[PDB]
Amino acid sequence: PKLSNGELVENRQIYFNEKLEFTSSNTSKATKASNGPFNGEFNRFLSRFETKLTDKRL
Amino acid sequence: PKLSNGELVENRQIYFNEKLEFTSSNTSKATKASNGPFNGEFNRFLSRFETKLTDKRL
Amino acid sequence: SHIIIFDIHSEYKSAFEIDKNEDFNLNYLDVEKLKLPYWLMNSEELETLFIESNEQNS
Repeated sequence: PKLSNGELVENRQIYFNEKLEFTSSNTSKATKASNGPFNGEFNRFLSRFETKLTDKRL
Repeated sequence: PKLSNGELVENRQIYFNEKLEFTSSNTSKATKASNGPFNGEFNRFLSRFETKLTDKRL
Repeated sequence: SHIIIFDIHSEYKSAFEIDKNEDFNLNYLDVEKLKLPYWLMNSEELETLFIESNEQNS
């Protein structure tokens, strides 16, 4: 996985340290990348998780 | 099948030796890849399988 | 004697509370601030707490 600045993710555990911004998928070799199977798939789950974290009853 | 590092699965027998991680699908012919016939559609069965395997009362 | 009561109408509280001079301690617990850890949950409990049945990519 490639970040926005071009950093290659050697270990995914670094995702726990902070939120990482990835590069845009493209076909040209200058910025060649491809969206993963989980990319743009659980946005509703992310919103629900954020709502749960900000609840005032749990 | 293609490995994460680009190696191709010459023989499926290696699946029995150890677990392997595969790269994501891409459209360009340089690193072309695609999802399998059954990709990412049954893994809760794997979850209950692992739960059964790790039980110590059986 | 050891009894646990899972009451939901909270009717029985007055039936199990006498004067404090009789040395009859009670363990009336308010679950609003019972501090149940969320790291004691298993697969199904966690996925029910966070994920909902609306999503089809569970």
